[PDB]
Amino acid sequence: SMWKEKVQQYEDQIINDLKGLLAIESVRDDAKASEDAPVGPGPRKALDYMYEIAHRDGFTTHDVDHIAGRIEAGKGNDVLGILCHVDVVPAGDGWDSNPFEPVVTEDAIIARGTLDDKGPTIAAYYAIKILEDMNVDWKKRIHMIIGTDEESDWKCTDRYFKTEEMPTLGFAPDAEFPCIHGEKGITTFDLVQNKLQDEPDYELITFKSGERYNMVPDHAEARVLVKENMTDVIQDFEYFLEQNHLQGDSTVDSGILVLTVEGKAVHGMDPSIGVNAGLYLLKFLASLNLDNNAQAFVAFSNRYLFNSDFGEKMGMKFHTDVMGDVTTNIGVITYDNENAGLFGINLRYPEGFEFEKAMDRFANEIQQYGFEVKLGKVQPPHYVDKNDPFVQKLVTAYRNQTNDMTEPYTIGGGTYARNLDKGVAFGAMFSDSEDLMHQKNEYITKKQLFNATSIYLEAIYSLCVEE
Ligand SMILES: [Mn+2]
Ligand SMILES: [Mn+2]
Repeated sequence: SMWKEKVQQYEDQIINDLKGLLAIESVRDDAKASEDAPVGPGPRKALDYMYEIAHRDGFTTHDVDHIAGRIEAGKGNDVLGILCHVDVVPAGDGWDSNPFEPVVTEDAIIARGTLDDKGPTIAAYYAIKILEDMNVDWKKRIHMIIGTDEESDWKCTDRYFKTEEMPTLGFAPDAEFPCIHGEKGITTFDLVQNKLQDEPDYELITFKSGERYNMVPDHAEARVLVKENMTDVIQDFEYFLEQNHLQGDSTVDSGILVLTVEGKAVHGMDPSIGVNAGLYLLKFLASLNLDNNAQAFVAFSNRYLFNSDFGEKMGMKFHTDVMGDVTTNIGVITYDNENAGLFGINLRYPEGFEFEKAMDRFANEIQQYGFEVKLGKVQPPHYVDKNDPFVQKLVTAYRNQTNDMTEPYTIGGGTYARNLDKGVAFGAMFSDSEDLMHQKNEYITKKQLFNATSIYLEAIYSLCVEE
């Protein structure tokens, strides 16, 4: 097609710009937070990188407290917004490359953020640039909005939308294709414990596993104080690993037993296709004679969290043909002698699920075990009529170059789209490709990247040039 050929003509520029942006470790770090770096050095630097190539290419930019900003492209009354985030999730062990040193092979590019969300953003970016290079007659302005905190708390767009212009129409290239006109409600809360003797066979000293609500933990570590004979615990733990097909290991160190479990990290919108390292370790600890609190902590996990991806053990198993299942992820698990423990849960649900009702019932159920709920942000399900001219306008672009007649459907990602009333999430991913978002060895294919660019090219054209 006219568009695919055009794009190929930029294949090398796109790869270079992407590389640059992949090379920036824009993972949030609150220990370096500053007014200059609200969420740390990384995200800040990634934002400015977008300002650079922008400037390089002649586009005007506008920043907002170094937490988010826009790029201006078009000319006219209306403004098509395109919401990209440039922050990224941390990367764990087991990588076959440096997560933040992009590798580029014949077929793909390897690096954290290739798939979500650096790959798309830029693909989006070159759509504008290409048009502009064509000296087109813009009939609408284009605001590429870049956020730096979307993967965590929404500090980026929350601020951006207090003072800045709200686009008249917009999409986020940061879920799936071929359109995503709806998204489950996203939520996060904590299950916190309470304190409460006689020198048990084992005392749990600490437990850490998992860092982000929106990721399945692939690492878990427990520090255990053994009382008398511990060769049993080792042999047992090593059998536990084998039986469950896990990686991990054990070291006694300063007279203390360090139990470690590797798992498989996966996006939190779906934990069932991953292996929660934290939950398994706790499943294992359940077989020991432990101090009362550790025992209560472990029991809780096994009663409510373990092997319960769809909130089943929480009396929250619920489903809809339209927006799907309720999913519950345990992204954060911590415990210590003084304060522990804590379960951080990422629960998502379809329109119709009564969160508060559910959440409030569970809160009373849980009292007796000495636990309590601590709600975090709660953002409601987001729906845009598949048929809205906007959506059909984007889909047409997908269908013309893909010919996949599939209907726009509704995932549970948690994109930027719901920032706009008719906000939608438009692509990135082809049914064609491996969804390694939030996983190790994350990569994007040249094919996808380029074919995405091309579709973004025709769509943004159809939509801002052609009247
Ligand atoms: Mn994303
Ligand atoms: Mn993400």
